[PDB]
Amino acid sequence: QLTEEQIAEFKEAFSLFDKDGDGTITTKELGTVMRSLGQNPTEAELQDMINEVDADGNGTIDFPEFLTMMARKMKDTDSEEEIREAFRVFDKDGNGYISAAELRHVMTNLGEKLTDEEVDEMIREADIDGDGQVNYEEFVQMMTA
Amino acid sequence: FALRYNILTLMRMLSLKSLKKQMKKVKK
Ligand SMILES: [Ca+2]
Ligand SMILES: [Ca+2]
Ligand SMILES: [Ca+2]
Ligand SMILES: [Ca+2]
Ligand SMILES: [Ca+2]
Repeated sequence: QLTEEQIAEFKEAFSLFDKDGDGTITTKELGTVMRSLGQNPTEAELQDMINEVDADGNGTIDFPEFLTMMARKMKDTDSEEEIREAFRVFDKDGNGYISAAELRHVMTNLGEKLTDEEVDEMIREADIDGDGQVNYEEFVQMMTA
Repeated sequence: FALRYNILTLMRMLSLKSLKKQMKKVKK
């Protein structure tokens, strides 16, 4: 089972893809997201992607299909070792503190064009000792339920 | 940024999986 907070976060995530609010992600909407992240999938490629997570074969991703796909992806970052690997990706200079510049670098390389302000907000939410950066223990806390 | 990260890496892996398919075809 997922936290009710995790399910709530996944709902907001789902809303970013389901731009029309119809309860489904279409090739058009997934295309729009992929293009915002700097990819150019063809209509064929977009249908291939939906197809593998489309349990009822209706050609769109509903929230239950999305949540199944996301819960499965979360297994890539659930072990001590996978969380350490993810920490090393973020902490580019190896000094044990994920800075705003580092978090923006990771997110930009993944295609997400964030504002300084969005980056500062994600740090603020993770930054428990309030030093303006995210350390390993903060990172583990933010990566587990 | 936990969920944001797994979504963005999932978007990237949807893309690598589709590239890997066409690559499988080139190789075979
Ligand atoms: Ca929709
Ligand atoms: Ca479906
Ligand atoms: Ca795992
Ligand atoms: Ca650092
Ligand atoms: Ca901190």
